[PDB]
Amino acid sequence: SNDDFTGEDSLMEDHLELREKLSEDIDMIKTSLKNNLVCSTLNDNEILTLSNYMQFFVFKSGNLVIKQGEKGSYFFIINSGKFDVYVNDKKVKTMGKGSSFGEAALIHNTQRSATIIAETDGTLWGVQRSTFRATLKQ
Ligand SMILES: Nc1nc2c(ncn2[C@@H]2O[C@@H]3COP(=O)(O)O[C@H]3[C@H]2O)c(=O)[nH]1
Repeated sequence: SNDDFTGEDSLMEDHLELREKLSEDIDMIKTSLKNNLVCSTLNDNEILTLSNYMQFFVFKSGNLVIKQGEKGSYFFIINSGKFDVYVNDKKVKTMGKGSSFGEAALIHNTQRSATIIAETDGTLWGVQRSTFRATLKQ
């Protein structure tokens, strides 16, 4: 019970903003999914399904998105802003709009392998693990 509201589902819920997707949002989600090295083999219907279940998440500078060693619950596409990747406390890259992340824990069914921080204010499209894994499990 002490652990019920710790974890990605609780954290991301706190960053959710209800939003109608605009044409440019749909377009960018589709191109970004064609660009993830796990989703590059998805067909257009699989992409459309993922896109339908994407939600909008808003972050301020220095907010944590993913923490290395935790259970993963989401796959993300960067919509705006800059997100840094840290592997064992060393920053390995900075990602911007169109990049995606969070697939590895979900595919391998393992802990998050890096920490991702909003370096600037930024926004993400995120889909829950259930939909993501189901789309790949075929
Ligand atoms: N481990 C690792 N993850 C990275 C790297 N660059 C981007 N990532 C992403 O950071 C994510 C952290 O959560 P996941 O392990 O689910 O998936 C990881 C990748 O999508 C990298 O160089 N190493």
